[PDB]
Amino acid sequence: DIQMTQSPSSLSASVGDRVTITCSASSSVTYMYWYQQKPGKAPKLLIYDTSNLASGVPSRFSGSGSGTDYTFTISSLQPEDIATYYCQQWSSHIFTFGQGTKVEIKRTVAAPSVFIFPPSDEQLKSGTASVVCLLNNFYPREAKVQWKVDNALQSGNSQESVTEQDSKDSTYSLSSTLTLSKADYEKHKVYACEVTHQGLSSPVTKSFNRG
Amino acid sequence: KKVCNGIGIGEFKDSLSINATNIKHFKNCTSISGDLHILPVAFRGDSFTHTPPLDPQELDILKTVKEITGFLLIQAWPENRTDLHAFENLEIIRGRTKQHGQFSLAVVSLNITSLGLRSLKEISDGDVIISGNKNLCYANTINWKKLFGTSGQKTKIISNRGENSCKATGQVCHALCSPEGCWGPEPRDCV
Amino acid sequence: QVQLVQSGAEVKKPGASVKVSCKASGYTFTSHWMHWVRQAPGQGLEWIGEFNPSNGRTNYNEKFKSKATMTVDTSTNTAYMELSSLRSEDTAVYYCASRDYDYAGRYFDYWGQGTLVTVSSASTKGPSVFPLAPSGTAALGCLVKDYFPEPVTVSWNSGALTSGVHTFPAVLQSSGLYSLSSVVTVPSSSLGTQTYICNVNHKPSNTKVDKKVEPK
Repeated sequence: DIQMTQSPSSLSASVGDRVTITCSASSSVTYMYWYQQKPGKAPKLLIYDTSNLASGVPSRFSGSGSGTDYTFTISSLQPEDIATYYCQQWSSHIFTFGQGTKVEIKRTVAAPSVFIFPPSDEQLKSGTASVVCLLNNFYPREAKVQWKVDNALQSGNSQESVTEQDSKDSTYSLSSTLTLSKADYEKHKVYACEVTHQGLSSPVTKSFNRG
Repeated sequence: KKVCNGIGIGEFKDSLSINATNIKHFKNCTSISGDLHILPVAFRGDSFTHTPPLDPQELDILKTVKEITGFLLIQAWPENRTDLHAFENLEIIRGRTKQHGQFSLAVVSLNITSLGLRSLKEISDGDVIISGNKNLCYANTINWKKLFGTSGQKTKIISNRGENSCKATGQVCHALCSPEGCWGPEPRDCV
Repeated sequence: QVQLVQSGAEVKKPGASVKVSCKASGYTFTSHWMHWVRQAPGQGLEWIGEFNPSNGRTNYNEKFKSKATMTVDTSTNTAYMELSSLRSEDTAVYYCASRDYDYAGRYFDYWGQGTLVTVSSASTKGPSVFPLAPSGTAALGCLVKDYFPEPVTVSWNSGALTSGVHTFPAVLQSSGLYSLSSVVTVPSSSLGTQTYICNVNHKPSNTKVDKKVEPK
């Protein structure tokens, strides 16, 4: 019966900066909670009742507001504060969660450590080849992996995923994988990828030679 | 079975407490649509409101009350009566209305030594305040949760006869008790 | 001390049920209300309800009264949450959480690791694990290809090495099967003296594998 409007959806700010996340309410609300969910981990209660800092939680966290208006604040944003934060209200026997606010750390430009993995002989026996290229610890998250087999480009044969912001050094990581049939794989030699990144002056190319 | 207007609701509006004048209007009652208020003024009586003091024997009338739809508030209670006897058969409080919007059970500044709410199995909504009852023991030993309807329900059971002096003066769960709680000393008090 | 160990993941075809367990270790069980929160993937948290494991009282959120049913077995400190008429929309991480107010007045709050439930019209297949051999710093890893459903576990040596591993988000292949990679960055010095093993568990298929990753 009570309906929460949390805001904003996302938020980028620097280490030491002040992070404030409002979370509004339709009718009036007895109790207000604030949870923190780090990627892949479960929710963690930081503040209950409105302002009561859960046990152990550092000073920089707080939560205020009265009526139908609640604010949550990290006075001095630390790298380990990467997560999505959720408010919940308890009123007349039922709980209700807000939409979330992804908090993300802005840092200095970082250049990706490039690595290049050939298919395994075990995998080749089977009938399929997997060429894995790993861009390692870089910021911002924007970047391109361009697969080039024997000097020619590749499309619709390659997938990738990017990790979340590292909780310690605020950087990302990317694993683009190129897939060919064990057959198609014999036909060629020299497999590579060109890496365009901000922190990169000239597109780094990593490769090997078999096939 | 019968449901009666409580204090505040109906003609019992404008009247601060259970007292001489109204008490009798609770004869043979089962459920109480409203709140129960037992204030200092019930025993002092009031000149202003044209009201005789209560014969604390007449509290024995409350003995048939199983349900209270609103809240219970006992701020005064017979200095020599050591228990909440009258409410022995009280099984449930709804807390549909609440003292300060919070408290459905309020036992403050009494001379009770046991609580003695032997039949109370459900507080449906509202929190429990048990304060300043200088000689009250046994309250701790029970599992209030077993009596509760939400997470949101609390117990501000503060500032009584410190649990220490209890065990010291031997005021703990009688041996016969399946260690879940006490409402008083004797066997007829295992929660 | 306080721990909530929730049942393994499973896959279900629409219409079926599922009883998700939650073994509460580390505290006096009959003392705290047990909650269930649902998390749709890439999405926020929705509350399903609470259970008072001491008296058996229950509070559901509107939407879930029909679907979910909450039960407990105090004899073995374990709370259950069973889902009815299973729909493509029930695919999410189901968390249990002991949330409550202390007699002290303070709040009480502990959570499970969550149990993933996938609703789909497709059958469980375990993965095949292929090394990614060593190339200052050297990077190696594991490729956990071809399985369904999510999730898979990847740990190194045996939760003994954790500095500088990146286990990546799985990717649904054109085939209809997920594939994932876990990589570690290490001193190229160690390559000689050190063995590197990945520990892959895909519980839904009961496939548990350890592949040594060597420079070849």
